[PDB]
Amino acid sequence: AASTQYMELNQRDEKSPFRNANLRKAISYSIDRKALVESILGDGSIEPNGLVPADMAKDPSGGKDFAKEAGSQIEYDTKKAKEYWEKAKKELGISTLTMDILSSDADSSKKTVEFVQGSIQDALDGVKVTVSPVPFSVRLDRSNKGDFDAVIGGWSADYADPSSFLDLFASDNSYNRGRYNNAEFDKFVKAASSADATDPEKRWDDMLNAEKTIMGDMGVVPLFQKS
Ligand code: NA
Repeated sequence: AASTQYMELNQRDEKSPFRNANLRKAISYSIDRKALVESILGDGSIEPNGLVPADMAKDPSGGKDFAKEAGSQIEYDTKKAKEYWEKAKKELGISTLTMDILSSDADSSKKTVEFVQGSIQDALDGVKVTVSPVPFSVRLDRSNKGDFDAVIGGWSADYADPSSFLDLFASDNSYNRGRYNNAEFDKFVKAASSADATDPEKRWDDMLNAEKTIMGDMGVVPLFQKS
């Protein structure tokens, strides 16, 4: 029953600013997840280790948690947010960014999106962020068709397997709304999900590598876990 709430970034277009890993990292660095969960939400949500929830899956040989083994590459640091945005500006050849965050119009979702919008906008000089809270069928439709810059959503695990989360971000998965496309991520996540993944220790290592890959280039921006 563990869930991760995350923000997908639209990477569909070759020239999308969100295809720049330093921008995706600058966005993640600008959000104080501790404040979000403790002051804004206060509803049992916790800081996200990464994409796959903590305290959900155990190593197939010993008793080790997937999230602990993977480690965390999620940090809050606005000095780093600024530095990474400077790098992104140079790489992308841009001076400015205006981005919309599509979200649920649910009460907690509105408070989350407001906090995320303020955090990014405030930290990054030259970035303006708007928000579009909408009902479920609209969010779903726009997410599929790529009518968004960022979109907040999440995933809940029917069974406690890390691939339930990781499979979503394969380049060819329909749940990959931002069309994240990392060849190594695909390599790892498919190697795990294959019918020819009959060695559980290799499968575990493939899934760990998938988590570390998507967190390493911040292909999606996890916001919190609610387990
Ligand atoms: Na700004």
